[PDB]
Amino acid sequence: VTSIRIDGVLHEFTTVPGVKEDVTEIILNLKSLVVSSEEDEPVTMYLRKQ
Amino acid sequence: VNFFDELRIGLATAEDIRQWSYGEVKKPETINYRTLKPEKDGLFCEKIFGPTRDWECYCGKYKRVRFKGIICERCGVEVTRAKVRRERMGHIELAAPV
Amino acid sequence: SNNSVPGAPNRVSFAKLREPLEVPGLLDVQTDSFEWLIGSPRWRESAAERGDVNPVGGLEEVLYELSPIEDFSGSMSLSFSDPRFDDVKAPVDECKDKDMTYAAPLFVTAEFINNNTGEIKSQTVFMGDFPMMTEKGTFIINGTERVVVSQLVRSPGVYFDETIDKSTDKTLHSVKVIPSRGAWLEFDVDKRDTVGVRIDRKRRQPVTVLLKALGWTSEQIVERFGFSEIMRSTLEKDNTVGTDEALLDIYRKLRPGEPPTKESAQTLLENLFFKEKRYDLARVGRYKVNKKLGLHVGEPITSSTLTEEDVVATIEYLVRLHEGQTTMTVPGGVEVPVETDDIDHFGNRRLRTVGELIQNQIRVGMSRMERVVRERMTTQDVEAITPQTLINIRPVVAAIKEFFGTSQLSQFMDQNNPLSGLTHKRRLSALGPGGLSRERAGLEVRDVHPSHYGRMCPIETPEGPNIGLIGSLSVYARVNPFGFIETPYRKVVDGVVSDEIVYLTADEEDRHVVAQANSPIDADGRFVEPRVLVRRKAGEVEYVPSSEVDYMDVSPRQMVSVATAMIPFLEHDDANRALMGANMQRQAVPLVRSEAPLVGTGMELRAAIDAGDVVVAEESGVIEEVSADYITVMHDNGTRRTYRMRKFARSNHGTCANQCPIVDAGDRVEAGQVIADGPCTDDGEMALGKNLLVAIMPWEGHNYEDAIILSNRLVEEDVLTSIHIEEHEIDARDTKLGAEEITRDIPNISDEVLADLDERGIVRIGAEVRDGDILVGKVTPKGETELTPEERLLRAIFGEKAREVRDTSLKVPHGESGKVIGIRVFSREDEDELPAGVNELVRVYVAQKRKISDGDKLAGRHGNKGVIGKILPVEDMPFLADGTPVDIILNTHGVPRRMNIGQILETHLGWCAHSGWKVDAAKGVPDWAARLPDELLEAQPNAIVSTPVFDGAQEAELQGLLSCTLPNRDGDVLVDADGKAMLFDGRSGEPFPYPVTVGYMYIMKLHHLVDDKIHARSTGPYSMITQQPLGGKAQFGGQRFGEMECWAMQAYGAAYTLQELLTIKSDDTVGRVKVYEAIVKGENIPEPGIPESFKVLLKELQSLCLNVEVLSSDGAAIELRE
Amino acid sequence: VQNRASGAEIGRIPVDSIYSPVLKVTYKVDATRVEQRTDFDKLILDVETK
Amino acid sequence: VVAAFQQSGNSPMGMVLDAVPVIPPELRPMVQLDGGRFATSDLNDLYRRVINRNNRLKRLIDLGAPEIIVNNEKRMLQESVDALFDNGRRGRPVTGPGNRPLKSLSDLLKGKQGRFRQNLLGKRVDYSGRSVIVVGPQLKLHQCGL
Ligand SMILES: [Zn+2]
Repeated sequence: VTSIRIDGVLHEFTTVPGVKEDVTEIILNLKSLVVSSEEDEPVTMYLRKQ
Repeated sequence: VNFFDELRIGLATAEDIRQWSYGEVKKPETINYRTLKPEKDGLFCEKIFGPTRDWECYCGKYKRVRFKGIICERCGVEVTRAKVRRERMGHIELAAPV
Repeated sequence: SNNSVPGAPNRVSFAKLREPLEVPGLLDVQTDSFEWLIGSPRWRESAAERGDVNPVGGLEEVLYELSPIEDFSGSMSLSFSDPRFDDVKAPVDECKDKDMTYAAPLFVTAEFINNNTGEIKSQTVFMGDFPMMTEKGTFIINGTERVVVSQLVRSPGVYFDETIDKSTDKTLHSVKVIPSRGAWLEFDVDKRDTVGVRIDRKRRQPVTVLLKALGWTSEQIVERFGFSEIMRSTLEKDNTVGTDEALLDIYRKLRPGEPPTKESAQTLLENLFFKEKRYDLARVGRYKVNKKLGLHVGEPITSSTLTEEDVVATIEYLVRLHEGQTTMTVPGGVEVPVETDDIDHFGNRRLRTVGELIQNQIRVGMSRMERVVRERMTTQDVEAITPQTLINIRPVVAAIKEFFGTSQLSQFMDQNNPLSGLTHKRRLSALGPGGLSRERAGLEVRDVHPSHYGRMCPIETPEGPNIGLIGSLSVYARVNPFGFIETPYRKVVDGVVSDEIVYLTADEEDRHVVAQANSPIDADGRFVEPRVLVRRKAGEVEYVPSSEVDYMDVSPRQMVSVATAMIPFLEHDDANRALMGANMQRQAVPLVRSEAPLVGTGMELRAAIDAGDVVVAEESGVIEEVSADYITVMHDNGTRRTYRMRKFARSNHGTCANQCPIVDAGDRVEAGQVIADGPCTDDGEMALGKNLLVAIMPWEGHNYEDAIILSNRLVEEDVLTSIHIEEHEIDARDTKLGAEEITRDIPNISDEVLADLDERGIVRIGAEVRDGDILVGKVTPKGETELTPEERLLRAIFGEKAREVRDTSLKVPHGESGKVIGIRVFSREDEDELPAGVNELVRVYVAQKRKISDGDKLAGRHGNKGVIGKILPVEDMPFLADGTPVDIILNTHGVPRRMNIGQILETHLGWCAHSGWKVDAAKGVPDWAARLPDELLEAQPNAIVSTPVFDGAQEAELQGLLSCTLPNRDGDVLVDADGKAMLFDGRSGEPFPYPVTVGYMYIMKLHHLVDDKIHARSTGPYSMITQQPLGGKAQFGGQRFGEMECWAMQAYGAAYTLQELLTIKSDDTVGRVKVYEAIVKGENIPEPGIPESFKVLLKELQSLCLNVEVLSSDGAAIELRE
Repeated sequence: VQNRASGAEIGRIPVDSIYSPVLKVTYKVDATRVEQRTDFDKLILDVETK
Repeated sequence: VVAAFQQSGNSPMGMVLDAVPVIPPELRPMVQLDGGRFATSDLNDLYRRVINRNNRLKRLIDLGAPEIIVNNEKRMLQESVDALFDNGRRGRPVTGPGNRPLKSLSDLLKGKQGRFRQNLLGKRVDYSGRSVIVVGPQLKLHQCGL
């Protein structure tokens, strides 16, 4: 990963309602994600839950 | 710095002091309370020491850099750099020798 | 087991079972003092439990002392009593946010009495807003958290100094009676064996003068001093006998030039020496004098000044001591020892806490108010006066407002981490108002006195010039009501140890015998060895049979501060390095995600839970809704509570104060259990740094002389990244030419610069900034002409505006960067309180996530500081046989010199903790496992352990542990019996010829970061007064060129360089522009001009009428006009 | 921070990246050193990835 | 003294003044703060004190004043100028509110805070920088990192 966008937020140093962990820990956890790709262009993925 | 191979000190006479200064000071007040500007013939008078703002006079006739070294007629100030306010001096004519 | 805090992680510990009592409330020093000041009912019931009687608070004390108020006539009388407080105005959080103090109103019922009329009038009076200490012991003033530190002051009383004559070599004894307030009065003895008295630092006249001024006769004086002939020889040289003679002589001596009278000298002497109006000791003074002279031990404290019996007793004491008497009993008293009084003995140094300081300020304020009321009492008529017109609360409020705002004992709280605040609250300072200055202090008032054991920690102290003056209170010390410092002790009757705990002061510890706590004891409660080690008076320590030991200490850690109690293996380190080790935990930096240390000392749990920065559940219940902003818990009875948690709030030193929950929904919790850890805390334990795999070996010169090599893994996994938040403040005031206004239309600035602002004129939240970028747009009118009030009022009626502006916006200072996270806007028209003269005030917060790099400073716990030298790639670091590269490489030439050998021990233990151990129990427990508690026989991998100071892990136990460690996942043991391992060089490939020491170590990150030190300047702003470049870093300034560099440059024979560094770079107003143009165009650098300093000197000289001119070489005159 | 210079929308949060998949690598050498022309080294290389 | 006076060449008239010079304004700044209080140098106070009495004497000479009062005012003017050149040289020094000893002209040179020392030894220069040092062992003896 190289960049993320979160709806309803503007910068990292803050939180979002309804989540036990603020944005900093979300980034910290997402860092150790393991993803394999072969396209030579910046590809995009989505993640939503309720 | 140049060639000041000597530097001599000496007593200054009244004629020398009258030669140095660029006008006498007659008003004891320092600066106008409300106008926030110095008063003429006062301790910060622009006629003696010089212009508070670069290339201007009190009335503002010659406000432009085009002129240099000339003195306005209505207010009688010399249009040069504001730096000269760090150089020119006044003097006081005593009425009884001290 | 031993843990008292519910739910805390288990931490197996090496110890001998010790539990007479647990560590007291660590903040009672700052709390109970104020509680006594306001007289809260909790203090009252605590005093009733303690056994004392007549509960009176500080305010009640000062008010009863002040009452009553009368004029000279005595016709009218006034009095105050019964002060009361109310509920606070607002909670703490909005007090921080709205920049309003935390105060509560103060009321007093006041009554005025007139005797002639016989009438009284009583009503309630408001007397200002008294500041109130929060739950954590820190006052709040104007939105900043301030703390008041205790003070150490010489106790009022009588001191018996001894001196030895230079020639006659006789033992003279002088006395001094230092009062709380009044005039000095003391007795002197000279080599002539004459006894004299000095009053108010006057000359010497015999004490016979005082004895006769008392009205006594010669026969009575003979009878009182019939055992001493020195007193008789002194009275022989008397001038005259007669009470009037003594009175008149004293009156003439004290006040020359004044009329003599029979009836006058008596009045003024009584006023000066026995009247509460002018001369007065304190409660402590009377207590000390009663203790010393042993008169009326059971007498309750009624008076607070001298008595004739006191002077007679001290005269007898002096004369007995001068002739070497041993034991003395004043008639009607009890037998007390006779000895000189040590100046710095801790039985004579008194700790005035916050309560006494605030009371002193209150007394001064009400003294001023009483002066005012006495002046205005006579002026106005009797029948048309009410107390409302008599009392002006101005001086009292002014005093209590000024003391907090200016006095050198109201300091900003240090909020680097919880430990910093906790240690700052308990500090004892010997400086400050009313005390000795920095230059008054000598070498006698700095070194440790033997009576500090258990009261003031002897290891913790600033290493700068304030060394010795500033100390820290010990762990178990508590303060007695008078101001002395008590310590606990155990009661030992006859070789039997009881669990009763008795608190003792300095003198009682002096008069008894005490033993160490680590002396072996039997489980039944008896000593084993006949001869035990015992400390006695004057610091002597010796062996003594067990049949007479009075008291035994409580715990081995009785003498250490809180800060030094968190250093493992403290007894293995030198005192000098332990000081630096204790003075660096107060400088750590909270990281993004913290980790608990592998080897702690158990004190950190209590330290964190009493620091107050971790939210602790008040009443038991279960968790209903848990969210990152708040936690909701329902009590047992059904009531609900919601705790809010501060997120990304600025601390005082720029770090971040963040809190996160640890509990989850549906989790039963018990009252007192931590639920939301603050900063520098993991699972409710004080965590300040990380656990790094370290190796001890020199390495190709990158860690020469206290450097440290780090692996790039730390930068990768952000193991050591922190967060720093700066604040910027702008404010628009009302000028006399109009009014400044926050606007988006800056004069003649291209829109690309003004892209990131909104319509209001404030940077949008979340836009990254850089130096030289506009944060808040502001415009100030240009001084073309003063606006007449007529036109200004005409345009203000219709609310008009004109176009006369110049830009004075706010830009990011040279060096800063980051992202804007919060904007606070205050306006006067929105009913918000502001300082006078301003309208809008804007605070913008910029946050930046720093990393680790070169120049940053690291440190272990044992004072082995260092700087980062190189951050190697991950594959360059030496790796173990398994293949895990080490995280950091130390140097070994620095251990034996400093003698901080303790770290080595810790390192070994760290590995034993990391991989876990399993001691073999076959054929019973080994010899070295005999004393080891069974909790530590087996341990899982990375299981934490403890090691209390002056106790805990022994060398044999550690050696045994190192040989019984578990293999890794591949059935291999990486380290050997000695503790070393076989590394592989990763840069070349060949294994190292010899094994190397490797282990785990707890490493912090000090707050001396490089990015706030690096700084450069080629040409920027110049000062407008001196024509020299500005100073500091935020002003884009240049570097000072001190005179020592001038000498060093003259030494080389360098001339052109010195002249250039002094002329065209600094203050040649014409030369600098010329040199810039020449450089940017490529021509030769022109010759230097002449500095402005010289022209200033010439003008100053000519203004004194001294014709100074500069001649040429031949003699022709020159002028420097242009 | 090598990705923040793009000057994209205010919502994008730059995030670090660890492109390397390899987790741990080590080796051993078995030396046949009996004094003859029969001296050789056998290299055993152990690799683990993500 | 007398041989020096004769040989050097100097009119002793320098010992008596009839025209007291006035230092430029920039060396006696008068700065208005945002708090409404005018940071005022003491030199302005001394100059004002002299000029008041000089003008009063000028007014009293042409009104035919009696001898005693003009003598008193001449004495006062002399004392005022003496305070101007060097405060505290005689008797009770002139002091402002708060018992502050005023800074005279001679206090611009005399003392450690004078011009001859304080501003002449020590300067702030351009083209400079500052940073933390760190040991680097791959350099030759005449190189430094930057
Ligand atoms: Zn003009």
